[PDB]
Amino acid sequence: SQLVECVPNFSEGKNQEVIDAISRAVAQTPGCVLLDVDSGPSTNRTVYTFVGRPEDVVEGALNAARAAYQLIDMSRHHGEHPRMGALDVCPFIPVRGVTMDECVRCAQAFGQRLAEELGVPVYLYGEAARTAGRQSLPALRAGEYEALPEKLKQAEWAPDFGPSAFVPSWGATVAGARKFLLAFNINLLSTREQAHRIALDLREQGRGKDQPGRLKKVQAIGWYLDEKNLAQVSTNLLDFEVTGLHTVFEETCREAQELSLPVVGSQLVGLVPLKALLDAAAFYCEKENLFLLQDEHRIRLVVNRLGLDSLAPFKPKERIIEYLV
Amino acid sequence: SQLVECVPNFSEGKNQEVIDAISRAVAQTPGCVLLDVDSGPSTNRTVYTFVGRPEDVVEGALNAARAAYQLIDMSRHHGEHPRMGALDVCPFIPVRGVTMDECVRCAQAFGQRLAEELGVPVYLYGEAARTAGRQSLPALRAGEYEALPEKLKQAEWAPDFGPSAFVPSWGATVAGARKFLLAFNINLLSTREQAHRIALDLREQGGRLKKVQAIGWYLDEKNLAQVSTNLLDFEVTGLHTVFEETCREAQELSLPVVGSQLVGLVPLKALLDAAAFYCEKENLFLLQDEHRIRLVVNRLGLDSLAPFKPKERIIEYLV
Ligand SMILES: Nc1nc(=O)c2c([nH]1)NC[C@@H](CNc1ccc(C(=O)N[C@@H](CCC(=O)O)C(=O)O)cc1)N2C=O
Ligand SMILES: Nc1nc(=O)c2c([nH]1)NC[C@@H](CNc1ccc(C(=O)N[C@@H](CCC(=O)O)C(=O)O)cc1)N2C=O
Repeated sequence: SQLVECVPNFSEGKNQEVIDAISRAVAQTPGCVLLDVDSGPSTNRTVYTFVGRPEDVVEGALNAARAAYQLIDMSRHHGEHPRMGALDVCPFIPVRGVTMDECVRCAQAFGQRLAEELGVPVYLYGEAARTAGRQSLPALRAGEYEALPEKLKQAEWAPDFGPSAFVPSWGATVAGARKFLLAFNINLLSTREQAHRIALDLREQGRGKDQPGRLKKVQAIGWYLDEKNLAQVSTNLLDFEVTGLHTVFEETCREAQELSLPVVGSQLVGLVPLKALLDAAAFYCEKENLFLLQDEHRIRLVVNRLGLDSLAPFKPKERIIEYLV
Repeated sequence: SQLVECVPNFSEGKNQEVIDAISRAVAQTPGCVLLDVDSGPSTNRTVYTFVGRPEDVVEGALNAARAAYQLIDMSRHHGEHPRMGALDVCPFIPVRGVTMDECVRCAQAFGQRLAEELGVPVYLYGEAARTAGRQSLPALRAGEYEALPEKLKQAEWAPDFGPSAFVPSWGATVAGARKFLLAFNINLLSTREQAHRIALDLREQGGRLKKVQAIGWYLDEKNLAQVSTNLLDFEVTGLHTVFEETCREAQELSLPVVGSQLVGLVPLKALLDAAAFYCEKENLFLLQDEHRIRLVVNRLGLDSLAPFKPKERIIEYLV
């Protein structure tokens, strides 16, 4: 039984009617099981996480996109999270009995069909990228929605699928394939400027080719959320096996400490693979010379050390993918 | 108007119908406003926190006791928290426009009416104690429900109010007056014995912490142990100190602390004092009270077992 995870992000995190309509589009698609919907009002973005056979998740992603096309007007969208499209990024991840190559095929099929139906520009990223410059989502997203009109007039920005036209209500969509990614935000009582400084010091790309960051396979930016009245170092762990949750958290804490800024827990966006939490547990057990044999205790430990309950209760059975599937 | 806080503990933490019946008894009493109900299945105990005018809270506590008398059978009760009565302890605390002396009078009034109306033995503790030996609840509760039959036969244990008879379904009740007390539990991934050993080294009665009582137990529903403490005077020994000391003792045994839990309500200053501790330790500067509270909730891990909502847990935010 082949299983692929699809984690599309949409530029709407305030209007519950719109959020729910997109949820129904996914959940009502044959073969698709919606596992999570995580929306934020200040970030003004929602990530949907669902699974199913390769061909089924492609159909689910398209049904979601079609609903979004009617309900989201990018010309009026603003939020803390970077974005350039109503359906900003649509990734396909291999979960079981599926190769990364097939997921790339799913991304290509999805992208082609999305572009054809809506007449919008679509870019391929990650393992589906046609060129090294399009591998990175932040690179493709540079300048955001506001920069599209100018970018679309340049040959180098010719989309992988669709016309090089600026469609006000939609913008541009990025589609691709990749391994599991962890969207992890670290809370700090600081200014957005201080949080961003830390983000730039830690993210692999740093401040530029001549100014690399400290952590490999980590993307990050800093912001402030009116909703929670606090700043966050928002990160993406592209390969937790290379750089895990504990490492990103501990390094952020260190940098914050150097500036006399306090870290106050964290927030996982969407779902997380069990191993990412167990890897972190192993780290703290070694650092603290602990001895635990139960996974529930390992998880309880990590949840407390990273402060994953800070903004809302962290329920393992609802957040760990292996516990949901 | 005058305001007194009453925080009675009842020996029932599993049967929701019984817990709710007692909540209704309090909430339906004129002048009483129920602010919190905290029930635990392992401790098999529920703490009710309510406020109202002096006489009103006495009536509320009595209505709660009458409901409990018909719904709780102590001959079948067992739990992690020490206990000797269906309504185990009933404290009265001054909140607004009331002196400790008046609260002592409320404790005495409640104690006598309870004893004579239900026909049960009642002891006075805290500021209402009739003798120095009864100021301490742990001393009066020594031996628990199981020791009552024998204790009641001794002149030394004659109740302050009521008959000296052993009432199987009820046991005995302790009533008194005191300043705000903080019920604070620290979570440990350890055995019950290890948690209790730490409790013994930390409690003043031994210990290292002045004005702190402590015992160790296990929460089967959460699969973790807790060093359960009572901060009798947070101005002397605060939340930060109790937490940090427990952490230190646990580290000595390679046992990890995983947050904590406050039972009931807490005065704003107790949280702000703790915030100041971490700000000193970490060289921080935080202008906002919201941030100072957020800092302590994270440092102490107060959201470990359930969300800690300041507006629903801080006295000054509820008054
Ligand atoms: N109450 C609340 N407030 C928030 O601000 C908030 C939450 N909830 N929920 C989750 C999230 C809002 N939603 C999202 C959705 C996705 C990403 C995200 O990082 N997506 C990556 C995906 C990369 C990929 O798939 O390759 C991105 O870079 O686009 C950020 C925020 N969030 C707080 O963030
Ligand atoms: N699900 C859950 N599980 C729990 O075990 C838990 C909660 N919730 N809530 C309630 C509480 C269990 N009950 C209690 C009851 C009282 C004290 C307590 O320290 N009371 C003092 C009062 C002193 C006085 O008023 O003078 C006492 O010594 O009687 C501790 C835990 N608790 C927590 O793990």
